[PDB]
Amino acid sequence: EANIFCTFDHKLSIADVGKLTKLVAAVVPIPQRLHLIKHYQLGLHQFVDHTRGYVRLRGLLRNMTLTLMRRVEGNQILLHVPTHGLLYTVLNTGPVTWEKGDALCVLPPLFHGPLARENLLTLGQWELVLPWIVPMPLALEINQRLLIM
Amino acid sequence: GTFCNRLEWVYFLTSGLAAAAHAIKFHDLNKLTTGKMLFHVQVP
Amino acid sequence: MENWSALELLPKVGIPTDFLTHVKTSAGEEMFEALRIYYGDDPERYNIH
Amino acid sequence: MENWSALELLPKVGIPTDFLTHVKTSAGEEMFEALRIYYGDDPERYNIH
Amino acid sequence: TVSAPATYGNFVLSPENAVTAISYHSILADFNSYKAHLTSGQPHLPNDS
Amino acid sequence: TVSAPATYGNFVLSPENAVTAISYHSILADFNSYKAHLTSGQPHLPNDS
Amino acid sequence: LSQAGAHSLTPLSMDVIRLGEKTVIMENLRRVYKNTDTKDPLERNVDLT
Repeated sequence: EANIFCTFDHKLSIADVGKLTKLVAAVVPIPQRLHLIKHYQLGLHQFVDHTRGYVRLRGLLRNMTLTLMRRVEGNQILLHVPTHGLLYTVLNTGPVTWEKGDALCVLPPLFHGPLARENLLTLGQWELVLPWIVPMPLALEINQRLLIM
Repeated sequence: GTFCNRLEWVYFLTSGLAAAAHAIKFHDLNKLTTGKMLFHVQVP
Repeated sequence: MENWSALELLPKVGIPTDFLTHVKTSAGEEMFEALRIYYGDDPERYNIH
Repeated sequence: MENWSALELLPKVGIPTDFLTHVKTSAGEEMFEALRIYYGDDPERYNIH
Repeated sequence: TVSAPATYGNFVLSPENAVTAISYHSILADFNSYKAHLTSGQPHLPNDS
Repeated sequence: TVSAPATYGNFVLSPENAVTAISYHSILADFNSYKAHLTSGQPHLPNDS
Repeated sequence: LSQAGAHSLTPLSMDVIRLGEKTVIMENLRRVYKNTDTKDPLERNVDLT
């Protein structure tokens, strides 16, 4: 129902669990809203496709469910969907400043320009890509700008 | 009628399947990531 | 990478740390080589592998 | 990527081994992972950092 | 009727195991036996953990 | 007339440090005091290594 | 030749079979070619035409 258990087909070393343990209270997208889920559909890596359309990723992401990352313990993830209304905490890696008063939206991430391409999780070919959490005026600005485009 | 009172219990070590096992109780699996055993062998 | 859980958990040595500038002024102006600042109560020290 | 110096240097408990097939076949066909199959004697276990 | 192990294998970490666990994120079981056999020079343990 | 140290202060490796040196490629200075102060629950060492 | 050597004797266990008052030691040589490199010469490749 609420607490959603994910797994891993591959083992995590100390480096992998170390970079996972700094991802607590990060929002990840889940497409299914089911309980015993698997890590390949976790995140946007199954849905990311360059030269396919940013607006497609945008529509599927705003159609996707959202959940919060807390308490890995070794081959376990414990995703927890946030309930509607109650206060939660978030931790964003998207290089955009925030504000105590504004609102947020969730957008597929852009490249900032340094081009790091390392979101601190990779399992073989599979990688983790995190959706950018963007303050509301920048969100409607990029929406209207792609609409003018 | 009466309750289903005829329930019984089973243990691990009473079963012979523990002959395939080496049961070890250790209270920190949640703080454990992997468990490795590494073997060295010279050949004749 | 330096595991700051090892600093947050091991018993340390009591020192009257005295330097002339402010702590944050020495921090953000990068007098040192590696920092680790959390403004709340970071629970990253509590999980051990 | 395991510390093979820690295998060769530390005291090791002896066993009567039993591989089902020949052990070099098991190494060349990957029954396990991270198989250090150096021939002769590699002195790289000696230097300690 | 055969014999059977009456209880589980109660296995616990040493204090220096805990210090290595918090420091370098690793556990080497029966640390004192490793240290004593290393200082003595006997390269074969009686048993493992 | 000032009182200076007559010789260099010697630093010695503990036998517990040797296993961390071989296995984990690291040295924690004065390992046994860290282990004892961790086991006793005392949070501050009375002196530095 | 029989005068030369073969002084003392020691007992050891093996297995024998009796065939027409002739006792003959049965033997297998798996332990000499267990994890070795050379092929066992009792394993043979015969060829018909």
